[PDB]
Amino acid sequence: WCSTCLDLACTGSKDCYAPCRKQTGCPNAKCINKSCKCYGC
Repeated sequence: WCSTCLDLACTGSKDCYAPCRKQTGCPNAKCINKSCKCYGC
């Protein structure tokens, strides 16, 4: 899990890549719904 994750509402998909990696294991995400949603992992 990423600790540096509060609300990255389109702070940058490439920015959320790291959090998403640290969250799911897969650094593939996009900011939608006002959140960086991961494509699953």
